[PDB]
Amino acid sequence: MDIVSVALKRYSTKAFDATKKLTAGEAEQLKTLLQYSPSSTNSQPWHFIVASTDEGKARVAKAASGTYVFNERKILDASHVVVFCAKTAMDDAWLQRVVDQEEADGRFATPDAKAANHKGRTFFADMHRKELKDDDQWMAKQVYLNVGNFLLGVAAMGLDAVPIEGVDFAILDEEFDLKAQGYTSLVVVPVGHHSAEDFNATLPKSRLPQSTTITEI
Amino acid sequence: DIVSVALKRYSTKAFDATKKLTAGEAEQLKTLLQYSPSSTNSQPWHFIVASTDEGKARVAKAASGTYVFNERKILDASHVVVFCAKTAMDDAWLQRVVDQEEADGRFATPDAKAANHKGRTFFADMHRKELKDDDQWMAKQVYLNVGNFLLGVAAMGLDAVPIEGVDFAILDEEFDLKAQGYTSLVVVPVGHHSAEDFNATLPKSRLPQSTTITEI
Ligand SMILES: Cc1cc2nc3c(=O)[nH]c(=O)nc-3n(C[C@H](O)[C@H](O)[C@H](O)COP(=O)(O)O)c2cc1C
Ligand SMILES: Cc1cc2nc3c(=O)[nH]c(=O)nc-3n(C[C@H](O)[C@H](O)[C@H](O)COP(=O)(O)O)c2cc1C
Repeated sequence: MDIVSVALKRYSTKAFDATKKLTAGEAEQLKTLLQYSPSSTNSQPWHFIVASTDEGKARVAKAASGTYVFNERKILDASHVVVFCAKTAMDDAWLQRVVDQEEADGRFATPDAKAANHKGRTFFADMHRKELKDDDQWMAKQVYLNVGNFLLGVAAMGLDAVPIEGVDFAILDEEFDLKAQGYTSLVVVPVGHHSAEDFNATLPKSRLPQSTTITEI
Repeated sequence: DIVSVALKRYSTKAFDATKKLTAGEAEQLKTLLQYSPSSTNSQPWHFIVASTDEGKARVAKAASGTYVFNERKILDASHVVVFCAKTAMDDAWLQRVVDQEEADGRFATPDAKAANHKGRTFFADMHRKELKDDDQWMAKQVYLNVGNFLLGVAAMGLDAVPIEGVDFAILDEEFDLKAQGYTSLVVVPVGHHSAEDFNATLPKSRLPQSTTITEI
């Protein structure tokens, strides 16, 4: 697969064609990509809101009013809009949920194997939630890893997307009652097909030279 | 078929030290690191790419104490990437990014460049002046790069594993990162898994979508 060509062709969509929708199969693949991203210890400390109705997208778009109005149209016009959310705390129940799911999927040959996995994950989680008091940051980082996986994955599907931090995430959290549910919103990714007006699709891609960013040893 | 790639890649537990990347694959690895997106194209990152035994040994110093279980992966993989974030978003870096965008022909006019610079500075100021979280903001962009990278190398047919289980203070000291304005965050060995790594064969486990996805 020519993934480098995918990486060089994908770009941050500036306008979506509001008439072009994902197929049913594409929508399923989108959710599979969200689900199957890796994460530290397979902790999966995340929730996703996938908005595909006009009202659902309008609820997300409420967070882009005023200061962030330049991002509001992207949210309204795309086919499917993903709100990436992190857990606000790594609680005991979630750690148990993850390891129980690994058992349900047949990853452990014995109780001892499950216990070793649980102990190892709990060690890392405790380092963050007890020692460093940064489990919120640790989990948010895993969500961003998922975003990076997602942007390349949808590009490889032939879909356009744009990662969006330019919204009011406090408004978004309130609109979707996220804090009470144990989550906080971090990134919005509209997905679809760019419009004929979006000339960012052809503008040269710009990055700092490797002589600046890469040291080879 | 990127979904098949996503379902086949896995966290490699042991690498075959005899299986090196080709020269072309090594170039593609660096292209993937360079061309990841980031908020405002801020690219707030540096990468150490170790491909010699001496270079991998420097990285492996961090896989000590509790983290010895990750030492072999770092030594045995063909190429090992240390992902680093800037620790502060300074004016000079913002100017460097926008000057590079001009050099690449993204702006029709000085006015267009000025608008781009103003918009990026607005976001940077929100983090570095208002929220005082620019370090966290930049680290998040590095993790986005990691996620792009893991899927990209998988699509190239390469094995990899993201590693947080090392002592990043040792890694920072070894590479003098803090005084240069950087901190190391993730180590990703890349290569081909050992035939003895049966984690390649075990079922992939994730929470059901009924738990993690709300459709609206
Ligand atoms: C986390 C993140 C947030 C971003 N926020 C926005 C945004 O709010 N609106 C927007 O139009 N583009 C946004 N961008 C797109 C970036 O400007 C873009 O990724 C960068 O300029 C690199 O160019 P490319 O994505 O076209 O390769 C965001 C990108 C990332 C990764
Ligand atoms: C940021 C990050 C850090 C990780 N740390 C380690 C590590 O130190 N050592 C390791 O063997 N695996 C590590 N893992 C691998 C995870 O356990 C793995 O991604 C998770 O179990 C999901 O399964 P999969 O990657 O096989 O699909 C890490 C993964 C991520 C994303």
